[PDB]
Amino acid sequence: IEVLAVRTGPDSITEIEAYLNPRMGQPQNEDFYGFSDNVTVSDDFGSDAPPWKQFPCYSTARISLPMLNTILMWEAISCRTEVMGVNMLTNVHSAQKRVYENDREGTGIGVEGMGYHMFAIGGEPLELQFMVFNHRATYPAEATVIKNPGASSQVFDPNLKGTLTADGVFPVEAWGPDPFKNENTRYFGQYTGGTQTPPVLTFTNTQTTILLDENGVGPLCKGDGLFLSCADIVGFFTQHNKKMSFRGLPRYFRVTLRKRVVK
Amino acid sequence: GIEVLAVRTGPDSITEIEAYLNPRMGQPQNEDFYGFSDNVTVSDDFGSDAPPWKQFPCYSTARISLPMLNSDTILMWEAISCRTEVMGVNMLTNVHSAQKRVYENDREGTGIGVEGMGYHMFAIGGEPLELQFMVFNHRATYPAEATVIKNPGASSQVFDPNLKGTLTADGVFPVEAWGPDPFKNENTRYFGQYTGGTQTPPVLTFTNTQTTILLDENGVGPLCKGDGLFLSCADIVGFFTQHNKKMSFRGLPRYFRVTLRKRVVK
Amino acid sequence: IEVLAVRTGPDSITEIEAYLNPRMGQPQNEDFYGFSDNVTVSDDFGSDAPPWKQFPCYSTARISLPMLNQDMTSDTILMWEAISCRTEVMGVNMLTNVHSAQKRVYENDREGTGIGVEGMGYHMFAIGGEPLELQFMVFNHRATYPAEATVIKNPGASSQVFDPNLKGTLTADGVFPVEAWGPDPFKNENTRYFGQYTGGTQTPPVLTFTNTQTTILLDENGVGPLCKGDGLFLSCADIVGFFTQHNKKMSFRGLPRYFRVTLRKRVVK
Amino acid sequence: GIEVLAVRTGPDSITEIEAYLNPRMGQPQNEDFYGFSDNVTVSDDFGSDAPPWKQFPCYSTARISLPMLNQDMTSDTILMWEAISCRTEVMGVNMLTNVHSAQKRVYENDREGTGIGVEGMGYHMFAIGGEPLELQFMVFNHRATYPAEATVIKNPGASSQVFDPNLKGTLTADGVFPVEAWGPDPFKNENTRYFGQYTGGTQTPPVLTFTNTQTTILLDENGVGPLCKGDGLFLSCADIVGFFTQHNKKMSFRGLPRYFRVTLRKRVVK
Amino acid sequence: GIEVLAVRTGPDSITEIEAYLNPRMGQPQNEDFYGFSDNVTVSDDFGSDAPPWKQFPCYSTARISLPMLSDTILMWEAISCRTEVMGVNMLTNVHSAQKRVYENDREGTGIGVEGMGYHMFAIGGEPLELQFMVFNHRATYPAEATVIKNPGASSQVFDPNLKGTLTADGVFPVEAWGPDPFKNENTRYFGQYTGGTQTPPVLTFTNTQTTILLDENGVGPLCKGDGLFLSCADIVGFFTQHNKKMSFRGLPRYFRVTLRKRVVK
Repeated sequence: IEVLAVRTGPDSITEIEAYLNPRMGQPQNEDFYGFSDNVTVSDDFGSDAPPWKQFPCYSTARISLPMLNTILMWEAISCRTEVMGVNMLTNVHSAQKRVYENDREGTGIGVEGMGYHMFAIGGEPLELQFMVFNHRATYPAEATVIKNPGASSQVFDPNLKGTLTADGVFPVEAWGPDPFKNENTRYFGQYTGGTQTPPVLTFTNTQTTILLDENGVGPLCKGDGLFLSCADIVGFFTQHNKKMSFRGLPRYFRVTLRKRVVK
Repeated sequence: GIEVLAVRTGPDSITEIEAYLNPRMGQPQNEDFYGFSDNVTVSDDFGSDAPPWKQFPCYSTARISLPMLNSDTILMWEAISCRTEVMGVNMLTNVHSAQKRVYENDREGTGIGVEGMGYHMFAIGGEPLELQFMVFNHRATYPAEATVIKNPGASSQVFDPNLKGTLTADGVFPVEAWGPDPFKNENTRYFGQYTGGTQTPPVLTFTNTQTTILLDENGVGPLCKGDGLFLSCADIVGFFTQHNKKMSFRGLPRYFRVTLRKRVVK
Repeated sequence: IEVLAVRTGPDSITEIEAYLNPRMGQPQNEDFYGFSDNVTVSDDFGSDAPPWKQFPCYSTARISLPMLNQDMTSDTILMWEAISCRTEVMGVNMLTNVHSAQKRVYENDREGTGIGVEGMGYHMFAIGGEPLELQFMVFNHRATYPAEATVIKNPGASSQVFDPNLKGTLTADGVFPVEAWGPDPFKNENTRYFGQYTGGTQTPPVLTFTNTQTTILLDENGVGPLCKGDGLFLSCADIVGFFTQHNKKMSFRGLPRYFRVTLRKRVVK
Repeated sequence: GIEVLAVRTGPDSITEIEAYLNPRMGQPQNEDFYGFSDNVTVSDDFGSDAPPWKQFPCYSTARISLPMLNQDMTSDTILMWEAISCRTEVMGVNMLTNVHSAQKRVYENDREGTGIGVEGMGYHMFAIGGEPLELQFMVFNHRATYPAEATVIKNPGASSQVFDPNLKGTLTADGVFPVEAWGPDPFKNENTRYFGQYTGGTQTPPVLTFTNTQTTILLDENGVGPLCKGDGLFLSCADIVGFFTQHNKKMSFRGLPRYFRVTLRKRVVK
Repeated sequence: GIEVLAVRTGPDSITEIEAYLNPRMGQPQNEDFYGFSDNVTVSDDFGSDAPPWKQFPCYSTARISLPMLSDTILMWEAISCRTEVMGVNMLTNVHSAQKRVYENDREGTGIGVEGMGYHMFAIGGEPLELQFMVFNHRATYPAEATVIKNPGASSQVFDPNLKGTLTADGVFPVEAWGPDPFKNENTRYFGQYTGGTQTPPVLTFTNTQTTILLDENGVGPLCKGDGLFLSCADIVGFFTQHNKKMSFRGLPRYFRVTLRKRVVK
């Protein structure tokens, strides 16, 4: 896109607020919303078939911007974003394996293990690279993936591309952001592994991310659409009988946009 | 929000207040375990989960009265900067008071001390902290003494836009049930750190040399409605483990130093 | 103190160097200097009486600065003002010792290195023109501290959190328990303090040392600590961790602290 | 050393290249365990130590051909591609959220819990230069007999367990210089920038970040980037994420591919 | 000390040296365990504590001869440096004869090097000035080591009498000697320590990091007798055999110093 001047005047700036609820695998408006189902493990790579509801998927939404029509596009210049409900992890009473399980004593162990925190702000869908731990994993039909993807899918294969077009069906473990594309998206990711890792979460309303590139240009919203994506896996919930499910948290978006003149 | 005009300069245009918030870990004031929760019990499942009063921490808050003031134009107090410290970090050097020993089998070694989660949040606002209700388990039956949303529904396990409140009382809002609402709180600044686990090493810092600016992007700080400065916090430091392995929350008090100035407004 | 003009030039700046040895509890000029006695633990909060030598105390010293004033009746006087400092934990090298009478990594097999010094880190220093102002605060109020220690007696349940009546000044070396006193943020206008706690009984000590790092001691107005009666007050506590013997007994280990303070002459009322 | 003169400015004075290096963790490409090493085996003593090919990881490298700039290579001065900045990301971090693919479970005794996922050492290094990455030979155990497929210094002295000034190399091929045997040589590499992090442990959880907003400047203290000789940009990296642990407790290295974006400008020289 | 006047800015006014220090973990040069200590034994008590020679590491040091050089003399002033720990790559070895993760099932990778980091380096115009300090003042150090004999109880903390200078390579025990902060006016020094026996080692390497050696008066270490003085200790962690015997492993350090001609006195 050929980028001309920032068009100033009244109603040249707009703010949107939005939230993505996590898609950890268990369904909406049932007792385990925000959790996955209990994780099963295969005996080998050949027979690996992870059941639906046992693994997280990316959350995404298209935010409709004020109607506009050289033309004007909305340009996203800055954002605030927050993981919400971090306060809930101070819960060590709700059906958790205890610190001293043998002695039937102590607090629950809380949420612990893997953390995966990622968000993207763009003017088109987030662009994805298929990459999996085990290529022979058979994903369920509810999921969007590349079927029979081959051994090369265990690392970077330039043919195995996609775009984040549906909320709660692109498995986190089978798709990542594509650094060969996403010129019109900003993406940010942090992974900390383990199964006994303590989660580390910060929250403040005073931190701003600038979305402008090296040329001072932000994501440009094609079709007057602003695209938000995340995954916010906090760790595992561990029950008394040692069963383990993913726990995730919702994510808050504030985005500021100004009118940009473009060819 | 409020239409903000010029900063008023002149004699006694600046004020400084100091305050503290004692923690509300669960056990009463004036009794032997003030600073602690009662011993934490754990339900078998989500469906019969009733955390009794005193076994969980609540938020601390206080309204500080500012000097009285007063047209198309009134003055308000504008919080421009602050200092805050967790106080009593020093007491965690205690490894002799009735603790699980690091070699309990052998009855030897120091106490294990306070270990486990840290939840450290504070808020400085010109009105009560606006809260988002969110719980690990929506079927948790909270006790009569706590302020919660009743029958929250399954969507309270994540974000649900209907489930709001305001931190209007000390020692009664369960930390596990309420968080700062990022869709509101334009007139409050809040800051928060969580580190999880149960045997996690606690890490506290303290110094009288650190200032946090409260001014937003347009250099407007929180403006104190009705001449009130609203201070909120929670300062879970970790868990205390008795000899017989029962575990309780331990908290510490927070100090606040807030510098305010007169601002002209509609 | 009405603060006026700084003095400039070559004669206007002085450096003092000092050290504080740790007060971990075992007496100086004995085999266990640097250490506490082996820690014992109470059965409950009520019968808690931590014996002398089994817990650390603050280190403190008043340094006497050049007396600047020939006459102290004049309308103004020179005061020393601390503008910058360097501080190092000394003896970090010693913690590479994994041979000296330490529970071994595989003690069941009587094999492997000593586990070395692990556990609680507590490192704070204060530089001020007057004693460090303290807030009394204890884990358990019913702990009866030994006669050798300076504490608030029968402090009450409120002393387990913030009580505004329970105040103090660090007025002596090796007697104010770390576990009962911390710096009071409601005071210390004339003092700068910094601390960090890292707990957890298996936690590895993390220590850095360099002669290249300065800490500026000027406040928001450009004013350093003003040394009242020509006194520079240095305070610290450096609990490195715990020494674990073969019989699983455990004592605090401390390290000494180096201080370099740069002072200039400040005119005052 | 090259005698460097003025920088060219304006639209045509800039070029950008995107590239990737896939890991060389030991197992062959186009087979079921590409991205992994073979199950690791451990020797009884230093003397008999002989790591089977596929069981240890090797460096990745590629030469990027840049547009040829000079019509007459006999000129007083000529143009050179000068690398001024890069972005690099580890790709496929996402896949580490897999705890169902045949991993030792956290409660193995009870056939319960998730997998333990990838755990343990991280070795993350990247290098960018106008000529191949220059290497120092240094090994844990000098008596290690490396297989024919690998490039090593043979019968290295006991001196090769520390710094020996004679034991030099160049990263001249992909997937054959073993990470455990070669490292960047700080006595050389004037024309390359390299960056590396080692995090040990066997239960150490991996910590990776990914963003398209992070730029590394490659200019030196005099404002000079790597100058690309024969119009070649050399990219080198190792990205050992940690170990995969099967049910039967056998462990292999898991690797991830690296993305490179390099911004270059025209520099006058000679 | 030295009264320093101006910087002679001319041609061949700036020089550069590169050097390495190999580590002195205890095992001799030109034998199979170069880079390691011998297997560490532990005393039963403080009063019967004698670390056998080779079981503990010593400081590395060397003097670099600089190009050779009245009411004012010229001196070499060190202005900037680079240092890297080398051979971090070797720590990806988990196959060389070490305790396995699952020793009871004879399975898994070697546990690799774990435990304590002690990384320091000093750059100066004279030998590094040392403070004696020991965990146990009653430890009996072998004849090969340079220590203060019968140091007394105050050597367990700071005693202003217990001074030394790092005058030799591989004989000053790390656990006995530290950089003296009451001296080293003409030396810059830098240390980090992480303790423990199972600690995950953390090492970074790059050739893009410069340290500025100048003081608050923009004066660098001045090289007396045209000698540049390098010192370090680089303990990475502990190597564990199948039989649970442990030894220190160290790594060599790279130095690059830029010096300029200073007029003095």
